[PDB]
Amino acid sequence: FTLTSPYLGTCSYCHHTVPCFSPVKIEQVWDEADDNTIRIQTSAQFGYDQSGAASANKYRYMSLKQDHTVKEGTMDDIKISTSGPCRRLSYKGYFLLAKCPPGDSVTVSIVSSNSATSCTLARKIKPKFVGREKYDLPPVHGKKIPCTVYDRKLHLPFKLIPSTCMVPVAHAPNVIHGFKHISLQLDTDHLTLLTTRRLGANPEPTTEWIVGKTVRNFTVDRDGLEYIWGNHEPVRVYAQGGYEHATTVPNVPQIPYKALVERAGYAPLNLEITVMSSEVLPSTNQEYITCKFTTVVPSPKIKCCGSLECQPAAHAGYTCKVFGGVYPFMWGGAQCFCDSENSQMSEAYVELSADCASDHAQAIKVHTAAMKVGLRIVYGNTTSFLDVYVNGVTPGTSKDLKVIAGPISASFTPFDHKVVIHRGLVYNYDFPEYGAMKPGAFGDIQATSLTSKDLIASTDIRLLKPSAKNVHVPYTQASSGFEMWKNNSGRPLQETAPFGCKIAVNPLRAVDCSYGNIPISIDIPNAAFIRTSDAPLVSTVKCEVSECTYSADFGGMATLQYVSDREGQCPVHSHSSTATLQESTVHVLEKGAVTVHFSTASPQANFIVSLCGKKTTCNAEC
Amino acid sequence: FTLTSPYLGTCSYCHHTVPCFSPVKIEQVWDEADDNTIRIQTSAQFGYDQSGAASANKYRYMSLKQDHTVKEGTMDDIKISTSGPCRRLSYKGYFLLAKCPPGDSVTVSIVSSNSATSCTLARKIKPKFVGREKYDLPPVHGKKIPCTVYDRLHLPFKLIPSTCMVPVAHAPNVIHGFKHISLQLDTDHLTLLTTRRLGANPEPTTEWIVGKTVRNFTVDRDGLEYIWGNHEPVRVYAQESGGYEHATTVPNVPQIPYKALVERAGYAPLNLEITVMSSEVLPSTNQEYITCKFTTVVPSPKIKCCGSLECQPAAHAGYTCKVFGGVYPFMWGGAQCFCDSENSQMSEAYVELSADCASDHAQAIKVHTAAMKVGLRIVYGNTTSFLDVYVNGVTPGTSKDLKVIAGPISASFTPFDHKVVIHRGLVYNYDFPEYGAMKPGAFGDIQATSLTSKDLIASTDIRLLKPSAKNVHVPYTQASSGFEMWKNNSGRPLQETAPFGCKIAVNPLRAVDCSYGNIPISIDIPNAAFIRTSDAPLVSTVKCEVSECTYSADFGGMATLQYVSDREGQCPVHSHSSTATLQESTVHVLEKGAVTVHFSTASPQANFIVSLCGKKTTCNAEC
Amino acid sequence: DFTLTSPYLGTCSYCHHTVPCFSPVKIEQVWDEADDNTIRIQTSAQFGYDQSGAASANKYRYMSLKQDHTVKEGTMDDIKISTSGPCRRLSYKGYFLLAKCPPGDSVTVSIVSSNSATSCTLARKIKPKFVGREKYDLPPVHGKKIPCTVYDRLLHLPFKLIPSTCMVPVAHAPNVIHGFKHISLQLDTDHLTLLTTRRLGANPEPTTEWIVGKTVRNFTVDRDGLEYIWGNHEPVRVYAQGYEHATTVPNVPQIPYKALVERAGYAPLNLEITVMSSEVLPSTNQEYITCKFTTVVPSPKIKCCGSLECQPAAHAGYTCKVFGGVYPFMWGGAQCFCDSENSQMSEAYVELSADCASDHAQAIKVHTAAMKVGLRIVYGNTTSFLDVYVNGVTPGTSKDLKVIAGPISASFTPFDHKVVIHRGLVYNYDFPEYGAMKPGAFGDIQATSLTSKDLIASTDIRLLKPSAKNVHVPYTQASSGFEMWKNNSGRPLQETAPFGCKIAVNPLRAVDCSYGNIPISIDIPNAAFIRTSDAPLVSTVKCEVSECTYSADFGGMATLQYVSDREGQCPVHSHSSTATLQESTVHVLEKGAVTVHFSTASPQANFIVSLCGKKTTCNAEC
Ligand SMILES: *[C@@H]1O[C@H](CO)[C@@H](O[C@@H]2O[C@H](CO)[C@@H](O[C@@H]3O[C@H](CO)[C@@H](O)[C@H](O[C@H]4O[C@H](CO)[C@@H](O)[C@H](O)[C@@H]4O)[C@@H]3O)[C@H](O)[C@H]2NC(C)=O)[C@H](O)[C@H]1NC(C)=O
Ligand SMILES: *[C@@H]1O[C@H](CO)[C@@H](O[C@@H]2O[C@H](CO)[C@@H](O[C@@H]3O[C@H](CO)[C@@H](O)[C@H](O[C@H]4O[C@H](CO)[C@@H](O)[C@H](O)[C@@H]4O)[C@@H]3O)[C@H](O)[C@H]2NC(C)=O)[C@H](O)[C@H]1NC(C)=O
Ligand SMILES: *[C@@H]1O[C@H](CO)[C@@H](O[C@@H]2O[C@H](CO)[C@@H](O[C@@H]3O[C@H](CO)[C@@H](O)[C@H](O[C@H]4O[C@H](CO)[C@@H](O)[C@H](O)[C@@H]4O)[C@@H]3O)[C@H](O)[C@H]2NC(C)=O)[C@H](O)[C@H]1NC(C)=O
Repeated sequence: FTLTSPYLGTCSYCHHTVPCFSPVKIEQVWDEADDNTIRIQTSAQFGYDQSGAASANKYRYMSLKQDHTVKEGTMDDIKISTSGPCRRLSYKGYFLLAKCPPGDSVTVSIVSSNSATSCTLARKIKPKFVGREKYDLPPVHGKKIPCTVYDRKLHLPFKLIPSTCMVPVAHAPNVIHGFKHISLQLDTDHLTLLTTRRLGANPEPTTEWIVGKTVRNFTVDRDGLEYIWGNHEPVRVYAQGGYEHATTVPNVPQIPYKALVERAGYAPLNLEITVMSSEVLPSTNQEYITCKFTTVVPSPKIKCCGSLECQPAAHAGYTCKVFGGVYPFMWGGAQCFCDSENSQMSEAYVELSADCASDHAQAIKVHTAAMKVGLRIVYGNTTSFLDVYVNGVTPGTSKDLKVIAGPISASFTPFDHKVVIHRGLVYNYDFPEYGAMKPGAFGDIQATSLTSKDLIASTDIRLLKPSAKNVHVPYTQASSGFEMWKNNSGRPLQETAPFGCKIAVNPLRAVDCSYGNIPISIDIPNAAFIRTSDAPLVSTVKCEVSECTYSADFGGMATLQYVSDREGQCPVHSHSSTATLQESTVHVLEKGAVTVHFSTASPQANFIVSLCGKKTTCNAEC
Repeated sequence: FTLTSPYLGTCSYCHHTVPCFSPVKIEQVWDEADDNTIRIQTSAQFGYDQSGAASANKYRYMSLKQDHTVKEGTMDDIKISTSGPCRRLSYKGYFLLAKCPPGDSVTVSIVSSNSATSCTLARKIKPKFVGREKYDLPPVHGKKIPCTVYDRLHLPFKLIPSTCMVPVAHAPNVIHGFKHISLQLDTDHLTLLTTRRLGANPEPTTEWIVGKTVRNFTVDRDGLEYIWGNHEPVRVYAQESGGYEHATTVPNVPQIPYKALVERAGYAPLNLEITVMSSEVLPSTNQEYITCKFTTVVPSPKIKCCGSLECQPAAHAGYTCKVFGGVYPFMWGGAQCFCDSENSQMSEAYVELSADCASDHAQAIKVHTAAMKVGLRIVYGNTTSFLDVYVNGVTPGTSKDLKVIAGPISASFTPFDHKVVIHRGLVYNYDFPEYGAMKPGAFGDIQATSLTSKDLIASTDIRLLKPSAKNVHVPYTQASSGFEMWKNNSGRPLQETAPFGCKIAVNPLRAVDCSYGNIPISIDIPNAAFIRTSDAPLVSTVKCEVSECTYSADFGGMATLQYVSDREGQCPVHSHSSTATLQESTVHVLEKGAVTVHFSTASPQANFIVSLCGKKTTCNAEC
Repeated sequence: DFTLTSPYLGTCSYCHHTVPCFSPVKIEQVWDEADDNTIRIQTSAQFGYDQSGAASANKYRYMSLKQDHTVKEGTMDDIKISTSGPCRRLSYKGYFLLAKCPPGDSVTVSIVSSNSATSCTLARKIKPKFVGREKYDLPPVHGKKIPCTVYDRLLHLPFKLIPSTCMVPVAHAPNVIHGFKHISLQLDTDHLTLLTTRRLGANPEPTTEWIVGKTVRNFTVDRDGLEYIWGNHEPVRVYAQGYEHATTVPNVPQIPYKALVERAGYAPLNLEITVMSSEVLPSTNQEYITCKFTTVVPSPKIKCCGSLECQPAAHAGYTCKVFGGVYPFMWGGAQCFCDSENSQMSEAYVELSADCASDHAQAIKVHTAAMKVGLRIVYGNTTSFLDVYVNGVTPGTSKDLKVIAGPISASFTPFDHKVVIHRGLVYNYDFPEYGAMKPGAFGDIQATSLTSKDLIASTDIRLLKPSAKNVHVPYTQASSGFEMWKNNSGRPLQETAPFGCKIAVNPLRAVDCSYGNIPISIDIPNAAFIRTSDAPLVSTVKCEVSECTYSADFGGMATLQYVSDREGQCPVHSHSSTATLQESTVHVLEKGAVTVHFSTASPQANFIVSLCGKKTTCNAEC
């Protein structure tokens, strides 16, 4: 049941372009959803009849006159419109919520029994589509995406919850790989965004929106390159104690490093290290929050026949101005007796939007990091895995294996000293220092958090001398530095990052970057080394290559003839980077024939392959 | 009467943005007319009451519930809308047909007694205007033009060709000058202005104009054609602003007569004027295929509860399948199956021709070198005859009394390329792909030797998608309609770009009235029309005087010939130098000794040898 | 009152079905001329009356669906207008409607009574109209009042076009930043605002642009300053920080000229002249009027079975054409008897628009002027003020002071030989001579005045052969040279004028220009001169400067020590333009200390200051 009733309010357009004094007065409106939905705040009550009752399909309002006659109608005859039809969804007493089309103004009206009152407001709605694909209607088809939308004194509206919206998915580009080449034959019914970046050091990121039919070649710098195409998923294409051991493993996810542990008298050791995962975790000093502010304008304090010298009332984005000789004796809006001895004090400030919480950003300094690594090492018959911070000190407390990953070979970061985080998205942005705010620009208003912890704003509010027909406090103001930065935020770092880094946000991090080499010291338990205790003596090895392909995954095929005393298990490895073997161990029999697969990227290569203790040389054309 | 009833169908937007399961479900829509009209295919029946009867103003539909209650209403309360009003025209049982405005989506709804159901579809309509003049409404005024439009298996409103009213633009105030044409233009709306030179190199030039501008164009001496907004195509030039076998060479240029003198020993010179009345350049046409807007058919997916479904190449149209595993769960979630990760759906779909492929298609066509006929009109003495003749050193124009053979043209030239497309009446030089070598979304995406679907082979980059498990719905992307795409990007027709002022024509593919090079011609004139020195008046002592003259006019020349003749007769007057030509070829010689003749030139101080009967002289003047 | 005429039926081209019909509510004309976004519609149906011509505030009447002359009636309740959206009427005037409509592609008037729906629609194009220099889609509740014209709401029977006041919005005051010969203009507008500028010097290099959202806009400041209008704000400008006597005063409003009258034996005289106001009044020969013409098309005179050789009927913009073989028999063409022996004469002409009077322009030659001046001269204890024409002759008949202002130093005018005046606005425009009209260009139609004093038009009307299904006379025509010039009139002279002139219009004039110097001869009444009759000798003056600021209003501060015999009153003045004194007289005491304020625009200046008879030199750094 209700404790308050529908009121009447001054409107500027009422079925006749002339300003009136009707119910259904529009006070505010919210256009913040990713969804194409709207929240309207009117002066009329819905859901109630004559009293504050429970009529699912009834509203009530003030009278055409002013007799305090709160007559009622059926929620059936209340319709919204902007520049076309509008279909409501929910009624919340004083509030409406609908999906409307263009967005030049908003008109709420009653079309009951011939009597037609309608207030309309001069607010501008814009076409909203969330995806990287332009749509005018959520597809029956397509993907589910993170978005926010409206549900279906203070807190009484339809709150802004995050949820899922259906974006369409674009018509997979017919791709054509070539010599360091990718033409991308594209054919979209609609406007799709096409992003790219190299996975090398210099990514030369490249965004564009495409429509209809074109082709789009891109170089492939040998390091490959990622391309997102219209809220598809981001495919990327390429160009086709114990013994302490010190190596240097290149920092590149998923690519195993084969090496040979050489110890006197002992038999060479199976060693493959795979940097399963890298993270670059930098230290984050959150500076402030920021969002769409709201401007509050309290009824002006007017003093009939005196001076009103306004006083600095320290808070939010406060501003006053003292205006003299305001209203003349008779009406002009008020009941003041003197003419040129009047004064009004215009005061107004800013707060956070009712929805600041659901859509804000995070000013954040970022100083140099640390980097963990998911190392997976295999030695002989056992494979183990430890995480390790990359500095000359902290050992990866793997129980059976003590590893320390030396200082990375080149300090590199995707981030700048200063960073903004919007949603899951981080941008390198030189946001102003807390308290050094410029208006209409990003960070126009600031706050250490959402709980309005000392919010300091600068929104260039400008109070205007009010004319004398009504008590209305006028003012201009700057634009919303947030919204303005939003419509002009770049393509995220997750899409521009200089090394194929996969920027992640809660911990700010650069997942799976690829650059430089990592020194690594491994303490292998003596308990897994075999000392010349392979009964087979091995002698007279030679190398023959059966087949070969140039620059493939594993197109190499070579065989090794020899003579061994008995049976055992040899570790095979190449002592020249011009080639690498697919396997690191081989079951040597007495037959004297060992087939091994390898990979290269040359026409006529020369590499020294090594069985157990012996070494040879191989050759072939690819 | 009807044998089938209104059904219910899943929609994606129903008065509340939420997808529903309502009647009035929109299944397809057609946006192909040149007219601004639309064909809609709904789930509800119109024209019938409770049963399949004859209610001119009644429809029926399924219920709000599902009781198979087929309740009825009045065709009065069914309204269409897209982004504004829409006015229907006809009801065809399941079908609607209206004219609608913008074209972002389509919404069919019932606004009866407070209960409001409405399905709406995410289709995009575009502003259609047929003419070369932009209009938003057919004028009360203006021209009638060829267009296609909807009438008012096969049950819809068919697509017939007919006539549409385009507006005609405000005649440009033209100003001729020295090799010059400024075109002062002033249009209320968007009009297309085309041009091309009539010479060898036409440098064609299209532009759409609005409001007020000027547009000069050179005039290369060969003149030039300009169409201006579905006006008719005026063009402007640069003047001020057996028997005896005779061998000449007539320039190939329509309507311009060739005066010559037959000189035979002892015989009296002969009246000879040849007018190439008409030329045609008829090249051999190998139609390759048809092409048009395809339609994609998606048959209900065959799902096998708890097994593998390895799909098989079912050879036809543009067929494609894909086998999707671990599709749906148990009971409700996905089609009444019982296993979870032991499921499989086969997504299959193909393409056909549009219901309207026939009314709007194109014709892939190779064009190898031609033959050219000519409408020759020859006059000799008192008789004028006319024969058609192929232009090769052989085939004689079987005119009964006159045997003509037109030698091989002086320069093989064609307006066409080895490969050509013909859309409506319009031909474009376009390198369409070979039959069976189709690229998708590009022209010729789908092919067919004819409209009777004679082995249609398509490539439309269809891509099947793994269906999610809340409904049995087979998803897929696809390429764009290579036809429509080529349509929105067909150039300006050849009829408007042709390099010699050719008037490209289509049913026989032909280049009417081109103008280039000279035509050798051998004429066998019947001896029976030659006069041998049998003009009694002896003619002697001719001289030439020019009274007036204008330079480069139609016939501004005026000269007189004094002489002395024995008696009366009829002389043939002709000029033995191309620097000038006479308007008349015969003259009634009297004894007076004074003959006035009109001539035309294009020089200041010309020198030409005029010839009466047998005598010859020289004339002079400044123009 | 009551009516004497009834609703008729007319051929329409679109009637609820795209097919042309023969319905009531036939739209005959429409008016789209207001600055307001309002429309005047002329239909075939009568409003305000029932069955007879009575007084039904809410009733209309019309012809029948059939043709029985049955003039049935409805309620003015069910008649609605639309163009491409809703339309709300305002007034009913018998045959006329008047509404505010949105886009403007066509116009549709219809009746939606009891299921029977007739609607005629017309192919006219309405355009978005906003009057201000600020783009708006709705008059603000806020903002300024501006001159505009609009249709009333209370031959001659329509809703007339009266000039009045329209509310334009006022833009968000630019945050301005002054610098070294510099003005950056930080701008932030919700909407499209016009930003004009011009230098106040000789060469103004005027610069218009429309801005939106947020930018910055620097402008040089040429030492002469410069005016900037910003979006129907007011146009701020910023700068760079008896005895006959013959002087030459610089022509510059409000800046006083201090001088010393030196006469033998007499004591120097207080002389300050302020050119309070200047006017440049040139001679105006109005040539013609011009405006939106209207084309009249009288029913064609057709002669059944004969030739109709049309005759030059001398008037307005007359044109005829004789068309032969028009209509076959009856319903072969227009009811007649012969087929190819028919002839129609198509005639049509132009008039002035019903509203030509409220919105026209004025072709006007302008030959060289005269210039008056508001001179305010002060001599000793008395200050007087005379106006004076600036030529070597006419004396300013001030009673006690005879002044003659010599011929100005440089003949300069803001205007060209030929000028157009639209509203209050004058543009330099080479309009064609009377009778030398080109069509669609400005001055397409002409008239010595509004009373249609011999109006001569050239509107390229082109008659077309009418097709034979109806008697309808077709024709093309050129565009409205007026309207065309309107949409393409430049920025007014009031905004481009080369010397900071304030162009004014009724008398055509150039208010308060600033250029060159004015010679002036003054006849000062001997009766105000003091001859060495001040009791003090003055001797030994020196100059000391206390403080100084460079290029300020009056930042200079100097003191003068000396020795005087007695008390008196000295005239202080600077004998070098490098500096000027704020005061011209000083009360000399015996103390020997005189403090004076001065102004300069230099770092280390050198000027010769002069007391009574003595002279010195001053110095300081600023
Ligand atoms: C983007 O890169 C793509 C992928 O390479 C590229 O596609 C290919 O371009 C080449 C350039 O012609 C084409 O190769 C041709 O094969 C066709 C027949 O299909 C021919 O017409 C060509 O012959 C010419 O080119 C030869 C090599 O220069 C010459 O030696 C010869 O004399 C001819 O001039 C040629 O062999 C290939 O067809 C395309 N593939 C397609 C259809 O995309 C594409 O060109 C690049 N696109 C852009 C916009 O950069
Ligand atoms: C294209 O279309 C037309 C066709 O020519 C053309 O119209 C006229 O062209 C000429 C040249 O542009 C213009 O003639 C001029 O008229 C003025 C003013 O009345 C003259 O006195 C001009 O100057 C003469 O003397 C001057 C100094 O000696 C020289 O400037 C000049 O060489 C002359 O000797 C001059 O003769 C005429 O203005 C237009 N008239 C129109 C527009 O109807 C038009 O200008 C061409 N425009 C384009 C877009 O090419
Ligand atoms: C329009 O003109 C305005 C007014 O000149 C101009 O204003 C800009 O103001 C900003 C903010 O002050 C200037 O940005 C910098 O501000 C700092 C400290 O606040 C300066 O001292 C900067 O220069 C430093 O760095 C430069 C490289 O080391 C050196 O040039 C300098 O010696 C300093 O080390 C700098 O001024 C900005 O420079 C001015 N702009 C100037 C002066 O041109 C505004 O930029 C102008 N806008 C446009 C669009 O032209």
